[PDB]
Amino acid sequence: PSRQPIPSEGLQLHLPQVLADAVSRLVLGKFGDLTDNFSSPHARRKVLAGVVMTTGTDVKDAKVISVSTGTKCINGEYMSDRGLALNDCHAEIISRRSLLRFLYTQLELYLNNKDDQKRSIFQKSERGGFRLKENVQFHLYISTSPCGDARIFSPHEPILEEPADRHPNRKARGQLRTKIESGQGTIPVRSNASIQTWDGVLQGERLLTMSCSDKIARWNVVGIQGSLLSIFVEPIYFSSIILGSLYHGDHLSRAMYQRISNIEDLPPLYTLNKPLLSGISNAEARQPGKAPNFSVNWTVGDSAIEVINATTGKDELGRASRLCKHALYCRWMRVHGKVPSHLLRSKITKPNVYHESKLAAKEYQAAKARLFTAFIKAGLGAWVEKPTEQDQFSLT
Amino acid sequence: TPSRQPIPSEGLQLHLPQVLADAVSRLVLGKFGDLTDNFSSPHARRKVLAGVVMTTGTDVKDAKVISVSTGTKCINGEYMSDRGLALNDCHAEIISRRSLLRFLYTQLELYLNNKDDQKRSIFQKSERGGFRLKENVQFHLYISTSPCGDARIFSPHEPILEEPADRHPNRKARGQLRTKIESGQGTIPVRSNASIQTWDGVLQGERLLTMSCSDKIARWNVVGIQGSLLSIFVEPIYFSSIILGSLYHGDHLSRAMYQRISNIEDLPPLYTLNKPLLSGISNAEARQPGKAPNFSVNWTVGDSAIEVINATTGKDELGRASRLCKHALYCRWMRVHGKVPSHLLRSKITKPNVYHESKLAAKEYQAAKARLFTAFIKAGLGAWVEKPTEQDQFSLT
RNA sequence: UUCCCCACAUUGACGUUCAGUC
RNA sequence: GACUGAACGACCAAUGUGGGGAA
Ligand SMILES: O=P(O)(O)O[C@H]1[C@H](OP(=O)(O)O)[C@@H](OP(=O)(O)O)[C@H](OP(=O)(O)O)[C@@H](OP(=O)(O)O)[C@H]1OP(=O)(O)O
Ligand SMILES: O=P(O)(O)O[C@H]1[C@H](OP(=O)(O)O)[C@@H](OP(=O)(O)O)[C@H](OP(=O)(O)O)[C@@H](OP(=O)(O)O)[C@H]1OP(=O)(O)O
Ligand SMILES: [Zn+2]
Ligand SMILES: [Zn+2]
Repeated sequence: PSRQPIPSEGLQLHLPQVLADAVSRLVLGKFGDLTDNFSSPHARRKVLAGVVMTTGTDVKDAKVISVSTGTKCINGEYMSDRGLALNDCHAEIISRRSLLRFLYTQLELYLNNKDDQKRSIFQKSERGGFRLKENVQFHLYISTSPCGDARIFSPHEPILEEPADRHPNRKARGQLRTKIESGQGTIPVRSNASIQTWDGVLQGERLLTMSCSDKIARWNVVGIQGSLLSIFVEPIYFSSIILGSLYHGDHLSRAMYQRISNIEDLPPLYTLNKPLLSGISNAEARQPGKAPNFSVNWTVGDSAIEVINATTGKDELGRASRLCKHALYCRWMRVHGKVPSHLLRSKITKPNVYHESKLAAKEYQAAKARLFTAFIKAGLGAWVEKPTEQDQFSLT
Repeated sequence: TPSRQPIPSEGLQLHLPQVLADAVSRLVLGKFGDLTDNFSSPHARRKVLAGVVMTTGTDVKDAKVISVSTGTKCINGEYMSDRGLALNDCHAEIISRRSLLRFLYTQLELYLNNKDDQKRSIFQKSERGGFRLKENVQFHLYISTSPCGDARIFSPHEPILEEPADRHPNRKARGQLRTKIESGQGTIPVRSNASIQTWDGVLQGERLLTMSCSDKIARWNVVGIQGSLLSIFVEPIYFSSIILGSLYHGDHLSRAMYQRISNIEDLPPLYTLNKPLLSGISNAEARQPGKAPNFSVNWTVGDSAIEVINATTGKDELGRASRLCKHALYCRWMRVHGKVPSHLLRSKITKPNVYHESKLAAKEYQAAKARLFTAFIKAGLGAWVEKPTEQDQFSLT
């Protein structure tokens, strides 16, 4: 029972397993195109992730939106106060950032001219700002379970038709967990209950990053688009989360939403999203060898992939990623300049430092707070954020 | 690399910057080694190491390690002492200064002991009243990493591009005052909408705010390292040098140690904005991420062993007061006051009963302090945070 | 079921040795 | 020097399992 697909909503649009297999084959295949049939220098990977867009039932209308690899987070010495480094390079995190690039591209496409508006996935909303066209869905693929609550118990593959977790009620279950710098495992936040400081980390206090389980759960409440895009667009959710290996429905469902089913008072258009969960027909084999210190990314449209040093958050020549805070802020700023002010979902005007700009997304910020309270009241710990200095920068 | 180069002193340049730096770093680490059975001890475990070195002449081998300390943590608010028996801040550099205070009290006892010891003492009678250092004696601070607070707020693997000379096309402010946030070896900015701390409030569980080391060291670079109480016997004393084992950036460090309050005005006689030598060392320590020891170690020259304090409680593992707490220092001070004839006092306290009143007798020190606070406010850098007054209402015996 | 103790395992950094590539 | 692999050692603070116990 445990190695079984957990279906989505109350009216079924795709066959669960056909969709699962499809997005798996497509992400894996596109990675193949990008790496000269896995022969490339950076074709080496431990964890692969990607996003697939569907526009209709025609399962051959699927598009690979983004592809990524990576299993590491930035080293503490390398945090950037100018927002030029990538803090978390676990593949699925990277694949969502690549999807952000795609969304900015689509909005820009809409605003470009009238003949392009038909081709863009967005349309004007009656409520102000933009919304996805009626048929458009995104699906997340990870070649393995996201670290934290979905993966920490049962690191192995289930013997199939094996009942769920024998110890479903431990205090440990559902607990928020952090990747800890220079240590393995993912650890409860309740043990590290103080806030992180810039000068604390720089000195040697271990930098904590929220686990991928926790981050995806968050996506299943505030959306995948993030604060900045939420000023233009309505919340966007993944319709499916597909795992190429290590799929445990009990653990995955608990981790992705069920543990915070006590969430209340979400602002309009926000909700606790319960996407299709599924493993695939033929689970991926363990990728042999040492895990690469690099992390690869690609967004549809791009000529090349980009290779980032996960340790440093930058590329081999020390240049900023096209996925860093600063690049995203630049994209956001250009769109912001091209969007008529009667078309903003939030028209509160703030100074042009990153953190202030995110705060302009009042409703998103409120959803985020509902989320945190959900985890706390469910006894699952307080969210751990980056030191506040992280986001105080402007575009020079 | 412009960033990794020494900032020469505005004081007396007696030694060359890099030989001096290498010297005190090597001496403090070596003495810590002596004190910990060659680093094999349990109390050799540390995150930040600090110490003070004294020099007496041009010959850089006349240097003596005055004090050594470790620690990166501060008292938990719930555990404060109303009789002053607990150490509020056990960050290494804070501790090193307090240890140096013990040394100074010893040196006054030395001068006053008899006439033949006066030649051996670092002090001499001052023409202006009270005591002053001999003509050549300097103190140098060593911290194995840049002090928390403003000195550490930067990306060490990114180039410096902080302030242009023409007015920020955006806006100020580098250099904001910062507080140690309880249960942390870290620091956050002081709120502009600043509420003051209360004793029965903090004791209940509310935030204890302790000023960052960057801010305290700046304060030492204006009011001196001796504090209010000693300034009653002695003239203000300053660090001639600040040497860093890591995270050394001349720009940021020069800002934090003095440059950010260069607008200070009306200081009393003998006080000044001290701009000591700033320097990194030749082989810098690497960042060791990992758990921080919960204890803080201290030693002052003359002492047999080190003393080990629980930083959370401010006392040692068996709950005894430190030799560095308010009450201990007040004890030493009172002894000196008893050995000192009253015509030899720099300021006039007559019947010293409670700690705070005794600190207030240091009129000039207090005025310097006020100028400092004002310097920070008018520079747009926030208001200083003081402890509630109940902290200092205690007496001896 | 849950927790305790004990023991055995599992899951990002460090060092050493060896071989490559620019 | 940077990057990169294979073998070996020693950490990391969580999690699993077992025997023994408790509510
Ligand atoms: O999950 P990641 O892709 O690593 O990035 C997120 C993202 O930051 P950026 O998009 O600015 O890089 C979140 O931003 P939102 O779009 O959700 O607002 C931010 O959350 P806050 O804005 O609430 O800080 C969060 O940072 P935090 O650690 O504070 O949650 C941070 O993740 P990392 O800091 O772990 O990269
Ligand atoms: O070594 P520190 O931890 O920085 O101690 C100082 C020191 O107090 P003690 O010498 O009594 O330990 C200051 O006293 P002065 O010697 O400069 O007088 C005092 O400042 P005031 O007594 O002038 O107020 C200040 O306390 P505050 O919090 O009020 O600044 C306090 O720092 P901590 O409170 O951080 O220990
Ligand atoms: Zn992960
Ligand atoms: Zn400090």
